[PDB]
Amino acid sequence: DRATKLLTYLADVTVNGHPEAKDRPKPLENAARPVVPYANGNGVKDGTKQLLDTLGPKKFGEWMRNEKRVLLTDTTMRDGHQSLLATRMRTYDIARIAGTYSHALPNLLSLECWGGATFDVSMRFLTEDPWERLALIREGAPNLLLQMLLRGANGVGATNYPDNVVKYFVRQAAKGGIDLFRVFDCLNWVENMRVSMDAIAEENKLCEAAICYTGDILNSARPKYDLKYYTNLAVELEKAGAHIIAVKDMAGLLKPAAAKVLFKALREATGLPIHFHTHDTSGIAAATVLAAVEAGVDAVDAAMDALSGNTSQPCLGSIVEALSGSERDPGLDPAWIRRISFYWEAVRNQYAAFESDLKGPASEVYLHEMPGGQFTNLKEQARSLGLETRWHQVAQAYADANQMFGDIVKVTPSSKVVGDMALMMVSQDLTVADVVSPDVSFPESVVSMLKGDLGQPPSGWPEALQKKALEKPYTVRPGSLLKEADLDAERKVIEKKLEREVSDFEFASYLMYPKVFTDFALASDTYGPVSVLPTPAYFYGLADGEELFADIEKGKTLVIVNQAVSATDSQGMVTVFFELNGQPRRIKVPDRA
Amino acid sequence: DRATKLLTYLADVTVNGHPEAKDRPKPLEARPVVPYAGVKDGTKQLLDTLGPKKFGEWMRNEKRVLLTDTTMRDGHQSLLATRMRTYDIARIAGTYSHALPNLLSLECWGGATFDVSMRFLTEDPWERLALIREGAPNLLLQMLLRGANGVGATNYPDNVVKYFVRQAAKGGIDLFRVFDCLNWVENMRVSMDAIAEENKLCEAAICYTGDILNSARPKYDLKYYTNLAVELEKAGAHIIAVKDMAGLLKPAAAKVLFKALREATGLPIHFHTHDTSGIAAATVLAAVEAGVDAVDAAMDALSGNTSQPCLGSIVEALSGSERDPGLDPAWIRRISFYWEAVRNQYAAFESDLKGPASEVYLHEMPGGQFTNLKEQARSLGLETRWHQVAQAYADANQMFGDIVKVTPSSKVVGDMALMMVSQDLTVADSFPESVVSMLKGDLGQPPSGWPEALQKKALKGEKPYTVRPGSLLKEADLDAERKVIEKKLEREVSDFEFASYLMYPKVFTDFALASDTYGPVSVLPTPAYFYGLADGEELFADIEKGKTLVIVNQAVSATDSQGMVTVFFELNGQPRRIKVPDRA
Amino acid sequence: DRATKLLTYLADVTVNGHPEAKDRPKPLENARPVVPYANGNGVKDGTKQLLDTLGPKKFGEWMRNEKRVLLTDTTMRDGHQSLLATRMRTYDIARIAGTYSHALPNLLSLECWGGATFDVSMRFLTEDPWERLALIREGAPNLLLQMLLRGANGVGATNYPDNVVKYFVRQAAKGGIDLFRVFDCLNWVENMRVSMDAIAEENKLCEAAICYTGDILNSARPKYDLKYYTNLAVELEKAGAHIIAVKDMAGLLKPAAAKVLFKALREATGLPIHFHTHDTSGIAAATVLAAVEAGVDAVDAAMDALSGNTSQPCLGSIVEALSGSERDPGLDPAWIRRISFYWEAVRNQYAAFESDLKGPASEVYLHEMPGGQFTNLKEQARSLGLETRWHQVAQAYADANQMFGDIVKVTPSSKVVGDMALMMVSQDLTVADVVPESVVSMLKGDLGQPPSGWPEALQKKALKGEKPYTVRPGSLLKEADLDAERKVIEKKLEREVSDFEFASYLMYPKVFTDFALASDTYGPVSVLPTPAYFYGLADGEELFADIEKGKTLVIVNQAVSATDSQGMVTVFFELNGQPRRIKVPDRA
Ligand SMILES: [Mg+2]
Ligand SMILES: [Mg+2]
Ligand SMILES: [Mg+2]
Ligand SMILES: [Zn+2]
Ligand SMILES: [Zn+2]
Ligand SMILES: [Zn+2]
Repeated sequence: DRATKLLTYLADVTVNGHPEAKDRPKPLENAARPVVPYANGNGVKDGTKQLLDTLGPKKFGEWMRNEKRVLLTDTTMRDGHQSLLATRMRTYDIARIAGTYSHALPNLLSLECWGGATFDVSMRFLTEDPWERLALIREGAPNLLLQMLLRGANGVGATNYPDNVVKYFVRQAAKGGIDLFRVFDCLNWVENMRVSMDAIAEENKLCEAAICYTGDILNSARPKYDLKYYTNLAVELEKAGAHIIAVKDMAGLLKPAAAKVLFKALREATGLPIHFHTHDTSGIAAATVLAAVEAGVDAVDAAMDALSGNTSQPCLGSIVEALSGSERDPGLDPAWIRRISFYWEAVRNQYAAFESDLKGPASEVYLHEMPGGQFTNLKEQARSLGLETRWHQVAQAYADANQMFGDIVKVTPSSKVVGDMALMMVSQDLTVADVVSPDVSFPESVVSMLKGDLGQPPSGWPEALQKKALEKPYTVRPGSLLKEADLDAERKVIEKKLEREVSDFEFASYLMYPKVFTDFALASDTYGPVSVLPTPAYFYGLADGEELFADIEKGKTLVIVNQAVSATDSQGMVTVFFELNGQPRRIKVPDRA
Repeated sequence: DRATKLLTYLADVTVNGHPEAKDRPKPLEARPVVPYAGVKDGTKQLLDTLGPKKFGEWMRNEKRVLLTDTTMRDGHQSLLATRMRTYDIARIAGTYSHALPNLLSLECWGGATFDVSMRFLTEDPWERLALIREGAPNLLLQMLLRGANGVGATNYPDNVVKYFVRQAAKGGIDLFRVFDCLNWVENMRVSMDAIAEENKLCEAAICYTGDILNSARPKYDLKYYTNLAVELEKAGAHIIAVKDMAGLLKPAAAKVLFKALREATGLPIHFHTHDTSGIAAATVLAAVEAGVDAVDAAMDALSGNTSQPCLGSIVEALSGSERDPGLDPAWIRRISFYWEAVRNQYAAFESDLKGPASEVYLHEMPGGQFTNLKEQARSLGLETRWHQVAQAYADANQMFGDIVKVTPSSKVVGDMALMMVSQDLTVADSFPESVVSMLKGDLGQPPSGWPEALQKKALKGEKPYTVRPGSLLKEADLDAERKVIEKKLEREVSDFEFASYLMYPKVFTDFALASDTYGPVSVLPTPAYFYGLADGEELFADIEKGKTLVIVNQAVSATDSQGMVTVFFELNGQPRRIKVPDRA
Repeated sequence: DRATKLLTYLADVTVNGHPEAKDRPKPLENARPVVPYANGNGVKDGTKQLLDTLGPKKFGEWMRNEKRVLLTDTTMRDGHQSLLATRMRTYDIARIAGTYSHALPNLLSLECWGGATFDVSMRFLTEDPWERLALIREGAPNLLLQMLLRGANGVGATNYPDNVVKYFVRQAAKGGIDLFRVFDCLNWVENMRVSMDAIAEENKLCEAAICYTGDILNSARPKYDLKYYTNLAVELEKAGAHIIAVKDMAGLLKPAAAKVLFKALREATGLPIHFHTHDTSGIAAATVLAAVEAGVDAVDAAMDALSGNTSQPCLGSIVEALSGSERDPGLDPAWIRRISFYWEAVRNQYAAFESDLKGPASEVYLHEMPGGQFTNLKEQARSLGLETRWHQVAQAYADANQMFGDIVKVTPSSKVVGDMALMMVSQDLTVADVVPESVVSMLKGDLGQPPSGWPEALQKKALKGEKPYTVRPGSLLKEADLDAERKVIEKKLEREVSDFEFASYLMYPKVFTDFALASDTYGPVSVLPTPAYFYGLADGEELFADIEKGKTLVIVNQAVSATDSQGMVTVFFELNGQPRRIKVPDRA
């Protein structure tokens, strides 16, 4: 019945296409399957997974600070494709390379492979379990730490949650294979980070507290975000339980000069190791990374060549090839980085449907301050509203809405609030003064932000801007008002709905994404373990006469041939005639045109 | 006459399409808009008063970094196969002129532009230059000259090269970046003298290769470059450039290279690079901080990858620095936006290059040559063996004794590389045309020369030469040479045309003919030049300076008795009937 | 602006197409008709001159005495009426008249008017039927031009006041009609009397027709025996007839019957005898030949290429049959061939209008649907979704027939039967189940009285409440005030009209109106060849059209643009050497 289930999905997508792929570009018809690189067959060097295991986090952090070489985090598995491919990269292609990292680059600090958009997107658009994906990476690389991006107030959800739920998630995530949590708050608000940082500590894992970077510290004309602001935060986060401090440059805004200065300062201001995450929208991020290295930052993030540049991270291989032979030489073999890049390249070609039309570097990112991983998405929303030809009018408006809202940290979910306003500002053709006018159907999210649902910015909100758009506000921690969940009956809810027992992981997901999960678990009953199909097959089904080798389990392979597809019958169904390891099988699916 | 000829082209392309465009992808189903900008005296004025030598001293002493914009030449040669049109280039000159008067120069002539303008765009590269000159009378105008080649494909006798540079001067080039593909100064001599003999700037370029900070690759250490720096200053350079054609110079190597260089020579330094690595901006900034006088960048919309690194972002990083270039971020941005609408028209020429590649440190392919060789690999059915091609190229280079790779030395290693993969042959293992030629002595002479072994097998019987190639080709009779070009073309020709002809006899000749058949197609807007006019579409085009034509494609007939097709125009409210053959 | 108005018809149909043709079959791409080569200089006098010299009375005696059977060619009316939904154009009819005139001067007459042609020319062809009549008159000044006239109706849809009928007959004679074949749908002499008089007043041939039906040699279908035809004859003679015709509207007269009937009729009356019939049975020629042997004065036939089936039997073959015999018609068969080939080339242009009838049907003996109703009634059966059940329609028609007593089925009475038959199938009801505005109409007496009135029990439960009348319908129609009735025509057209136009207006007020506006828009579209009328001009196509005799316009379609922002489409023409552009809407 697993096989029968799979045969139905294959029948469906063959007959009716995949919604996400149906109307977008297709891969080149020739294009080679990704080949996993040749294994030599020796064992796996202990890396940082063993170090954290033996030392505990406080001691690991200290090991890291004294570590001479720069440590690298490879973001290809999460941020890389979140930026360039709408987070559509599949478990199949991800898991298959873990082992090669494990064998070839054991000096890596970590692999960023979880959190962000991957949690929902995996279920919502790839019909696959993020928990399964993590488990597979874990198994494949038992010597490198696995890193997730975590949102302090959100876990990985889209709302705020009662504290017991957030705690519950972190416990599950750690159990599930996460060693390094990079936790952030969309307003750099430390109160809104404690519930998370404690939970990470209770689970005895790495707490990398992030400080999001915005504006310019070398700019006198922008005082709100100066050096002191960052060094103080870092001090507070140390005293808050951090093991590592991160500068999360979500929009890729830190310039080299600022780094020479920022990272010397951070070193002096806290004992903690510092970790640098940026984006390349600018076309200069490598310069900024390399400066941070020069100033004795302990770790940097980077993406494999084939998924680097533009709104992604700058190029890992080239950054590495520039450090090669220096005092802080990172210890990684170029040839292998390159072999893993080629794999990703082959891999990437499969996701042609999700390529954006961004052609190169843009200094405009200094104007708008749009996060790397949001640039494409808001621009699509812009065409979707019919303003593709005034994308710069949106751009300038975003910069304007920032200034007005009181020059804020723009990242998720706060950036979606500024974008909702900018898009309104153009299409409803209104000015900054029009929002600040005495004598406007505000967007849902904007009202919510100013009420206090995202939290509090360093000096509160604009007084007058709140009144007109809202309804008394609260200044407290949004989650301190949420009634703690009755986890027992909540479990029984989903278990009644699914008619079955559900695991602590599935339950964690239901809490994070109740509807998305429900849908997926029902999809799952129908289509079976679709995650095991190679990517072309997953988005396109099978060509007439095509043969496919699928691995239902470790050790068992079904041989599936598409022999024939019928006309649409009188009852509006289509019959796909399959061979299954040599046996005939007919699968009816409906005609969806 | 001229209007009639233009209607004929428009009709020919409306029904048969453009060869170059008809089979490639098409622009998305917005016209670029020139940003509403006296002219502040700038570098063109500085150079006219001070002359070339002194101007070099002037750059030397300037605190601010000086910016060269490559968008008009290298940016589109890297990213768009050199198909950027005069129409699009010319229109922004004045916006550069008003908005960024502080600029050192505009790279807009030289390289693939001369060749391709005529051959593939049916336009005079001389006209193009004249139009930027009239739009930017305050900025220096920069060409890339090739020492021995001129702009041509082959070597040419010393007098033809002398002639060309005289013409390039009169046509409006202020700044000449001259290079030699083997960094062979003795080859460069003749070009350099001709430039100085024309009292215009001689920027002698040193092509960067290898990695100075790598001990295991000694042939290109630091002392190699500073000696070539001293030599070129002894050879008469006003300015010393670093031509990092491949994208190879790494930030650590820069800090060392530019401290050392300025120490070896009183001449200012000009840095040129490609962003294939995805880290090039960093080397640019390393260069700036290390004291470099001038650098090349491209507008954001044609920046990155095999192009120059992002101008807008380099500037934005230097803003407030002791070395601030003094260039308005809002105006670079506004110009970027223009190139971004201009770029979208050239959909047919975009490559499939996804992003940065450290692979370049291995193969060392020039950024201007990468895409041409992957298209040529595909052509020969090797598309799927692309990384073994790249391995072959890196392998061949060492077999050639670890050479400098750049046109036309690059094509040789390429040509060789392909065959190695095709024929499935190794370095241990029926040579191409270009390989014998080069190995004989034709492209020039490298440091240690050509390997004995590789030479002996290559030429099989023929004898090599070690002297300067252009000293073997006798001085051409440029008076009787003019006669034959005027005899075929049955008309007296201009000096810029005789210059075009000496560089590319076939290409020019064919261009003259096409120019006669279709007129000054140069003046058409791009969408219209590549795709004709849609049914009912209105067009506004300027032949004369003060004269605008209003052409409307009213209807197109079926294919007639002869095999002709009649296009039904309206030209300034008068109906016209134009017949062209159905070539389909 | 005459040429301007056409160019706009050509532009329109080029882009939009003809509604009557838009998605019927197309003519076989790969042969213009050629008018046959004209050799002999002048035309020989024919019946036209003789009639001019004898008057109708004496001319009928001349027919009676004549030995050779006289022939009436039907191609220009009944021929195409039966086989091409009456769609034959003036352009094609006119063009051959001179050839009839030169080549076959021995013909009695050309049937070329009335029946369905009168309205269809305006309703479906943008042509005056008077212009057609006139061109045939100038074409053939030596032959008699014949028309079919419904006597109670003239050429009209309804019944009319006596003065209207009278007015139309008057103009018809002026038009060029020589020989009126007048009939009555229920063979009721009283209904004919008015028209018959009116023809006599114009000094014109009155041919009083007796419609045939049943079988006279079947003693068990007795209502319609021999006495009934011979008595009608005597009646119509006393009624004023120059000629008696037998109207076999449904091709029901068998050979043996002809032998008996025509002998008998000549015995019954001094007058000459004209015989008209249809070949649906596949034996009509046998019958025509029988009639000739029995002494019949004149028979109708159609050109070969438009004969057989629901048309008339083959003219060419009937004349071959007769060649060399005592009664030989004296008509050159090589010229019959020559004219027939031309009709063949003409016919190919009307591919759009061909029925799917495949050959002869002995079934006509069962239903009795007129050759000229048959296909119309198959199409309406399809329109009512009853194609697969077509034979139950026919059988019900017979059954419907018997239900009304056994009656004469010809327009507009056959139409009534049709209407009843169709509903019996659809609403699924049997005769005894029985025992529609057309059936109510006829039953009350809108359409006449049959020999023995109308069935009682039918008449109650149909008229239901409505009290009928047995008196000739136009006697209940008060006299039309023609003088004021023309003012309504001239106000709604803002223009004085002609006598002929006013006549059209009286018979078809809605159709003529719609036609007159068509012509002020599109002009003299009749001058346009038939492929061009129906399908426009293909890109590059060159056209010769005569705007008047004298001037010839050379129209080339050069190009046809896409659709303008404001929905318009521009065609590029070259008119006699100069460019013209004509915008038209994209009605698709
Ligand atoms: Mg350290
Ligand atoms: Mg300087
Ligand atoms: Mg007789
Ligand atoms: Zn990120
Ligand atoms: Zn270059
Ligand atoms: Zn008839």
